[PDB]
Amino acid sequence: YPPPVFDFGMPRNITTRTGHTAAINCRVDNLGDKSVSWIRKRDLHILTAGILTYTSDERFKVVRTADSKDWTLHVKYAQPRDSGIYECQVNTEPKISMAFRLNVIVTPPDAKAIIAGPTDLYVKVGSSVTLTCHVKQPATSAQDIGPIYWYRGPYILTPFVAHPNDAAIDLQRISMESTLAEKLQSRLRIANAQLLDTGNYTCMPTTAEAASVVVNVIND
Amino acid sequence: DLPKFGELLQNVTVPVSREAVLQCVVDNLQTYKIAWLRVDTQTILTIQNHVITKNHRMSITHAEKRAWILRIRDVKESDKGWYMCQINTDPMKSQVGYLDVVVPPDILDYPTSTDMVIREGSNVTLKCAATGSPTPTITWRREGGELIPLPNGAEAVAYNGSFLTIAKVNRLNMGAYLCIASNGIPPTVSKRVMLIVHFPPMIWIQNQLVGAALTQNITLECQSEAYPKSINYWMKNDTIIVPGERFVPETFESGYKITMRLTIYEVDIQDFGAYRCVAKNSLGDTDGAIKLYHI
Ligand SMILES: *[C@@H]1O[C@H](CO[C@@H]2O[C@@H](C)[C@@H](O)[C@@H](O)[C@@H]2O)[C@@H](O[C@@H]2O[C@H](CO)[C@@H](O[C@@H]3O[C@H](CO)[C@@H](O)[C@H](O[C@H]4O[C@H](CO)[C@@H](O)[C@H](O)[C@@H]4O)[C@@H]3O)[C@H](O)[C@H]2NC(C)=O)[C@H](O)[C@H]1NC(C)=O
Ligand SMILES: *[C@@H]1O[C@H](CO[C@@H]2O[C@@H](C)[C@@H](O)[C@@H](O)[C@@H]2O)[C@@H](O[C@@H]2O[C@H](CO)[C@@H](O[C@@H]3O[C@H](CO)[C@@H](O)[C@H](O)[C@@H]3O)[C@H](O)[C@H]2NC(C)=O)[C@H](O)[C@H]1NC(C)=O
Ligand SMILES: *[C@@H]1O[C@H](CO[C@@H]2O[C@@H](C)[C@@H](O)[C@@H](O)[C@@H]2O)[C@@H](O[C@@H]2O[C@H](CO)[C@@H](O)[C@H](O)[C@H]2NC(C)=O)[C@H](O)[C@H]1NC(C)=O
Ligand SMILES: *[C@@H]1O[C@H](CO[C@@H]2O[C@@H](C)[C@@H](O)[C@@H](O)[C@@H]2O)[C@@H](O[C@@H]2O[C@H](CO)[C@@H](O)[C@H](O)[C@H]2NC(C)=O)[C@H](O)[C@H]1NC(C)=O
Ligand SMILES: *[C@@H]1O[C@H](CO[C@@H]2O[C@@H](C)[C@@H](O)[C@@H](O)[C@@H]2O)[C@@H](O[C@@H]2O[C@H](CO)[C@@H](O)[C@H](O)[C@H]2NC(C)=O)[C@H](O)[C@H]1NC(C)=O
Ligand SMILES: *[C@@H]1O[C@H](CO[C@@H]2O[C@@H](C)[C@@H](O)[C@@H](O)[C@@H]2O)[C@@H](O)[C@H](O)[C@H]1NC(C)=O
Repeated sequence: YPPPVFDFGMPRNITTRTGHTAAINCRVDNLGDKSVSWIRKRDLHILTAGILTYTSDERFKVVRTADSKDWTLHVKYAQPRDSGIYECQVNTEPKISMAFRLNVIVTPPDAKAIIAGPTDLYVKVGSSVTLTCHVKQPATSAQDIGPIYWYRGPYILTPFVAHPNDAAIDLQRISMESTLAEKLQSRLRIANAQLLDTGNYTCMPTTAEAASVVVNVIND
Repeated sequence: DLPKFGELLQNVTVPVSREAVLQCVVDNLQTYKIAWLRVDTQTILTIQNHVITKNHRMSITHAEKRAWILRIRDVKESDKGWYMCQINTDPMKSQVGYLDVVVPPDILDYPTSTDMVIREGSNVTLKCAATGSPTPTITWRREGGELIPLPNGAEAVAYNGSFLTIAKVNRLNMGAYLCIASNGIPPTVSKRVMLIVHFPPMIWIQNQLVGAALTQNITLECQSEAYPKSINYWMKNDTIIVPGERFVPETFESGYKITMRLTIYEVDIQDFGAYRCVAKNSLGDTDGAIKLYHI
């Protein structure tokens, strides 16, 4: 028989942005009938034993794959106080264990793109459409300003960025303007709307989470 | 109104190969869950009534409502250490207690000193290593209760320490020493260590002047100290003296002491003169004169 053994190639330094769900994946081969436990080394707080959750902090849960090879510890709404060493533990005797380090960073602050207006627009053929996107972020912006791109579905619209892109969309009717007037902003205009312009337009920043509007061009 | 610990995690002492029984008391547990675990290795032991460890020697029982009892059958010394009781409150609560596993002491052959052979006036160090739980204190004694030369220039009938260093060893220091290991857990064990002191011979003579008359039987006698044991013979006119039907030399040996006699039967006018008793061993020789004269 083969004793359970860890896959020591799994990432051992998880880094999560505060507010996001942190995930520490632990893979054990040849588990057999042995269980995997997640424990906090700092104070010995048992987090999960098998699929049973022991801790009462609602943000901690363990998930295993169907084949029980991959055990993952999820920390919802991670906060810096969660940074530390967590031990993946198999109940052999003696017990084996691997140690992962969670580092919950806080810089930069949460940034989220917003597109003023309803989420699903409906415009007639020949009409014009304008989508105004801006990044909601704390006061401190400083030198953390990056380009903002647009997409219709999976196809980027910003010219001279994706090279080569054989799926480039004709920009004769579509213009984009990115200005930084205190607040980082980007405006997309479609002139003379056409049925083929219908799609899921996405405002894709490089310093903030993306947002999207669905644009529907219709007849009449 | 969260769960509370009814009392400390009681310390438990247990001799090897018996059953350890740690007990954790929780009041108002409610829907919360109690968990045992070993602290040094951070090993989850049990949660509620389930045993997480595959260690067949551990079990958990919950007869009384407030007492969760962890049982370790056939304990080993490797089970000695801190154990923890944990409640999955928020924040989590935990208390710890110690499981002490006592082992009667034992003296290791190494590095415990074997027999020692030292020249008189030189250093020697007797070592002795023992294993136990608690760790045994080592005590040195001598057979018969003789004094042990202490490092601080003094002397005493016992010395505590794993190594006993003697500077300037004396023939009186020679004999059997005892390494005695004890730790409160019977039985106490001990190991004998021989300290052997070698030195050249010395001779003492009670009567360096003895007289007699013809036909008389007189006996001359010397005393020597020498170790290793010395060969002792008599001389006269610089000539050895063999048992010759009239002269009969003897030796009475006891340790490093020797009493040598020369019994002369039927004294003759030619016997009178200067005798010599001699003692010789590896480290040197010595002698002493006895004059036999006429009445
Ligand atoms: C319109 O288009 C945007 C852009 O996404 C596009 O995806 C590709 C197809 C390609 O075209 C890209 O160029 C383009 O960016 C769509 O936005 C995505 O929407 C999904 C929602 O289904 C998001 O998925 C979520 O991601 C979160 C990241 O933290 C994650 O937490 C979420 O997990 C939760 O929800 C899932 C179910 O969705 C659940 O399984 C989990 O357990 C958990 O609860 C979730 O995975 C993407 O992040 C969005 N991507 C971007 C870039 O914004 C948009 O959906 C699409 N259509 C509409 C109607 O808006
Ligand atoms: C519960 O038991 C632990 C462990 O003690 C061990 O088990 C007991 C059942 C007895 O058999 C003991 O003889 C045995 O050693 C106790 O912890 C021990 O406490 C003492 C005193 O606080 C510690 O001594 C200290 O040692 C440090 C380090 O040098 C010094 O700085 C201190 O000044 C002091 O001397 C001892 O280290 C510690 N043992 C361990 C393993 O850490 C504990 O007190 C006891 N609790 C009770 C009875 O309530
Ligand atoms: C994993 O991280 C440790 C600790 O480094 C910290 O954590 C990182 C994740 C990062 O986010 C920063 O907070 C720190 O760098 C690494 O161990 C360190 O290694 C450096 C040299 O590379 C050494 O100078 C430090 O003393 C180490 N610190 C400790 C606590 O040991 C480790 O190398 C990282 N491993 C991987 C695979 O990235
Ligand atoms: C040699 O040591 C023993 C052991 O006693 C020590 O006492 C502790 C303070 C600590 O030093 C531990 O290592 C030992 O337990 C001595 O025996 C003790 O004597 C005292 C009186 O002085 C008595 O109260 C204790 O009960 C004794 N210990 C035991 C276990 O019974 C002994 O006196 C020492 N002898 C020499 C010559 O140093
Ligand atoms: C002096 O010694 C002689 C010889 O006897 C010695 O002692 C014996 C025990 C034995 O060891 C012999 O080999 C020794 O030579 C003594 O003579 C003897 O005396 C006893 C008692 O008087 C007598 O019974 C024996 O027959 C004697 N034998 C001989 C051969 O003489 C003698 O008495 C001693 N002198 C004195 C004063 O004691
Ligand atoms: C013999 O030992 C001499 C010193 O005796 C010891 O010194 C102190 C530090 C303690 O060990 C104590 O037990 C004794 O008083 C040395 O000066 C000398 O060099 C040594 N010589 C030999 C040959 O061992």
